[PDB]
Amino acid sequence: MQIYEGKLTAEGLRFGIVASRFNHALVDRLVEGAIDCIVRHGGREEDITLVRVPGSWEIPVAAGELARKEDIDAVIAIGVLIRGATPHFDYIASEVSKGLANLSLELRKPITFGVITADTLEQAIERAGTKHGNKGWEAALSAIEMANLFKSLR
Amino acid sequence: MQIYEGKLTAEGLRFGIVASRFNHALVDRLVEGAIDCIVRHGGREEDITLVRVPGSWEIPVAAGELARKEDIDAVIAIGVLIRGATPHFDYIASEVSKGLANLSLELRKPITFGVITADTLEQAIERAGTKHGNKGWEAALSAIEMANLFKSLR
Amino acid sequence: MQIYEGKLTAEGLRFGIVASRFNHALVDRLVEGAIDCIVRHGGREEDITLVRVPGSWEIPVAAGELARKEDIDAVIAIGVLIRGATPHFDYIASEVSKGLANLSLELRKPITFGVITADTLEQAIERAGTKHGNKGWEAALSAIEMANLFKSLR
Amino acid sequence: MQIYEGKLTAEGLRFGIVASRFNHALVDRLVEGAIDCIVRHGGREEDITLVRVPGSWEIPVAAGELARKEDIDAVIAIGVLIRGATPHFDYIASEVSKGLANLSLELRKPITFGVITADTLEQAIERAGTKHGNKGWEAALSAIEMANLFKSLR
Amino acid sequence: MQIYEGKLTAEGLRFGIVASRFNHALVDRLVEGAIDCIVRHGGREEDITLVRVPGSWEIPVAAGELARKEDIDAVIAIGVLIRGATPHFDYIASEVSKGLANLSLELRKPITFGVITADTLEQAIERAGTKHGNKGWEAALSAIEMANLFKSLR
Amino acid sequence: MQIYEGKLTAEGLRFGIVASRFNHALVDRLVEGAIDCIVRHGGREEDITLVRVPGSWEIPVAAGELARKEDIDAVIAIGVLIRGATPHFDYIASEVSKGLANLSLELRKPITFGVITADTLEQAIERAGTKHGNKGWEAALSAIEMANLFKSLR
Amino acid sequence: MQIYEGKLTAEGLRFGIVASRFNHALVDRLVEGAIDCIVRHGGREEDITLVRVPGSWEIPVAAGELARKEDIDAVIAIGVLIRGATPHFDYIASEVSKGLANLSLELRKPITFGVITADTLEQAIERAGTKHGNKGWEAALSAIEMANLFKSLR
Repeated sequence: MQIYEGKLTAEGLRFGIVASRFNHALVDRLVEGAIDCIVRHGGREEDITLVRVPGSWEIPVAAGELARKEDIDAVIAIGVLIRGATPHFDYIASEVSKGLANLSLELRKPITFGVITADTLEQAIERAGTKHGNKGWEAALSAIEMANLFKSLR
Repeated sequence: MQIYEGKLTAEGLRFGIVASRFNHALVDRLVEGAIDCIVRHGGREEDITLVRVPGSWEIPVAAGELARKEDIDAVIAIGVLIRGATPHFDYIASEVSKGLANLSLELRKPITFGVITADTLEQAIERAGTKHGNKGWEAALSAIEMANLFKSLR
Repeated sequence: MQIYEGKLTAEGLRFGIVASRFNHALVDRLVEGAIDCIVRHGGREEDITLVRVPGSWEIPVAAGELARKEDIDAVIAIGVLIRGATPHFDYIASEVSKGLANLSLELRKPITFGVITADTLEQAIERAGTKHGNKGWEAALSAIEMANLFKSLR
Repeated sequence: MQIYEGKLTAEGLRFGIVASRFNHALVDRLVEGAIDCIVRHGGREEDITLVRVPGSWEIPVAAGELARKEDIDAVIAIGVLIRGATPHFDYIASEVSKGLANLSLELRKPITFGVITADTLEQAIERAGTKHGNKGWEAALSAIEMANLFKSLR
Repeated sequence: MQIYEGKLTAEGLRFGIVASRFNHALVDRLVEGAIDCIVRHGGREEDITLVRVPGSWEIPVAAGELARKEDIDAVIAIGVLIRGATPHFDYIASEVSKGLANLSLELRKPITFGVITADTLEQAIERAGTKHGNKGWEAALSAIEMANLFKSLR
Repeated sequence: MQIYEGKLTAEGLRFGIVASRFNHALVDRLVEGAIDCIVRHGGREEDITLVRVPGSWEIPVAAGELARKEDIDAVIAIGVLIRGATPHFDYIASEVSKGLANLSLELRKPITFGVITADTLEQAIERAGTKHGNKGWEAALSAIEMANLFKSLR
Repeated sequence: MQIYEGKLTAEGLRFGIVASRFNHALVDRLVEGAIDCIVRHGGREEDITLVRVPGSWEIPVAAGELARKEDIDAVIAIGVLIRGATPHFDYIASEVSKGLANLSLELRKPITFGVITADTLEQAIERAGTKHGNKGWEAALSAIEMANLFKSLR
């Protein structure tokens, strides 16, 4: 039984982060979480590319441009979506998730999902560096593990 | 840490706008908002292409033709969908959003989402130049920022 | 401003684990979580000492014997306590936590708290490798960070 | 991975038992359970020291005198506390458990907890040789395992 | 099976009593009970030392001074605490019991608990020489038995 | 009547801060509050030592190491605890507070309590730089006053 | 980015305090709070001018006379208003606040607002040196910071 798995060392890995600007008060907590995870697992702060896009709808196209780069090992997508009073939330969330998944399959590169989809502001706050943890940290950890796994699988 | 972001200057950028004719009383408010945003951020009114399509279902194909043009930096899609008494609203909205997202990923060009999806006429009016702002203005601002970002990323 | 913090590399660190036997169906999930964390952060499986004690009441004395060893950098305490029908749960939990804290202060060595205190079996299952994570993994991560921090602070 | 654990053989081990006199109708069932466990696991009835104290408040000081003896491998504390109509139960139970835990940490010797803390007489009867087992038997089993474990760890 | 136990003869034993002054109408009934028990079990009224302290908070320090005396075989602590309208009762009771227990363990001398902790004046009266007995008598009996037990154990 | 009191000048005082990483979105607001208080009362930013520990359970041992340093005048402990669904909150909070108090008494050095213990996320947010103030600022002010008081009392 | 801010040192600053006589039982607590703040932040008790006016309606005119003095750096207004049974409270409070604000703008000198406006006596007591703090202390702290800020801005 051949077993493949990824270690949690970030030595020599290069990451891209695409972060939205809407709900920036929570998005920047998520971004700090992701960067802290990368640095404290042994990565270098100079191996991180950060792209800021105006809203969550624009994440897939910028992520596609970042992932088409040769010197990027994994891409981390970060955003916050909070349901309002219309179905706008439903359509935006479905499009963002579908776009990211299709892009990852097409380019054969890891793209981790770090987007919060909350019904209320209280849930959104809970998941951005509060009692339920930090989604940016989780997404960065997943990206590190997948980059190492793909390196060993290649 | 390399950081990329877009400025909010519209100097020398060329935009396309695809606007639907259905619910024209609100659509033309959205269109005026978008054009005003472009002009007052320093763009030229002669660098704007406007395509009118009969309904919101037809937005993706016209937007595809506009985005395949070489001299268009970003495309702004504008329409109004109001839920009626049948599931027709659900299927139209899902198809429009999916089509726009897939087109943007395929052509690697920014296509901003300026379509209102409202349950009631009151919500639709609120979002078209009333207490909750103007969605056309927001879509134009997003298009300006993404055009500048893609210019700097290229 | 001098800033001290611990990295998340487990290279060259030696750990002790004290695990109770009561509720072993959940305790062994917690133990597997802790060992997996240590190994995948770069530690060696031969640098791990495992002590099994009959119940959670006996954790502090065994942990004291383990922490008095010269070649142990941090100790991880693991157990599961589920409230029954008497105040027995209250007194056991208070004694275990107080004993571990006093021992850590006396010996000036990190002793991380990986004991689940649940009101119901459902909560206990949720916290032992289910939707709310794995407490053993969290305790091991804390032990790694504190061992590195104490190394840098010394 | 070095693994330490205790066997369940009582050959050559010497035990002390401290038993309270209050609620003697249940305490003597607990004592019979403990002695039967020790004897049927291969111990000798002549290697057992039994101290009787008037009440549960007095268990820690007598247990301390017993555990300071050189030829005692583990001490088993046995008593029954049943909640009455005042907070007296709360303070007695907290003091007894805290005293036993501190004594065990100070002397570095196993002291197992065999004290029943019940809200009602029915629960107390259930736990003293009835449908829920015998707490004295459980405490003796824990003492045997810890004595063997400490022997192997030394 | 070596068996140790204390007889109920008070011949040649010297006792100290620490009694609080607050709630003196019940405290002096408790004191009379304790002294009567000692005398009618064969002790001498000249072998009794009585210390009066202003309140129940001060019992542990005076009891410590009494128990550090060489010619005192056991110390009896006596007081009455009745819950009022604030948490003051909770903190006083917890401190008194903890102090007495720690002192007894440190000095290796019997200190019996004869403090009434009642929710209502009716319970306090019941336990001070009324239908539920006399707590001072019970504490003195415990002290006699422990003094004899420690003599035989030495 | 000799009267001793501390001034609120931080000139020439050296402080240590121990801050937990859990709930970092609120902890870093508390840390900014404490540092701002120290600096604007006339202290130097180079006289501040900052230690980061993984969780609130680990605060006492790191605080002990910091307070055993000769050139530290006071230590400020900072963390956030929010009640969840289990008694875990109760035991963690009791251990942290008891450990800090015992450490301060043993080392005869001021250790101020800046840990938020909240039932809900709303209370926690209120006490971390919102309508009810900033607990880090309060803890730093207390540390300054006690350092000056101990200087004058020595 | 030029940044201006005030320190919290009161060295060499001269303050005026205008205090009303009505509700003097709470007003004198507020006054003691303000004076204590000034003195313990390094000010001199001889640099404080205190004016007593009969009621809160008279605060603005006396404050105007104090602030027209050349050797006064900031003025602290202190009073207590408690709603009665008529709209008298509404008109008095509106006039006092408006007068103080207009005076501060006209004279270009800091005048801090230390007047309690409470619906009930319980709220008034809470805000005058009880669980919610002391408003006089807060007003004095604000005056110190603004005096330093205006000094640095000049």
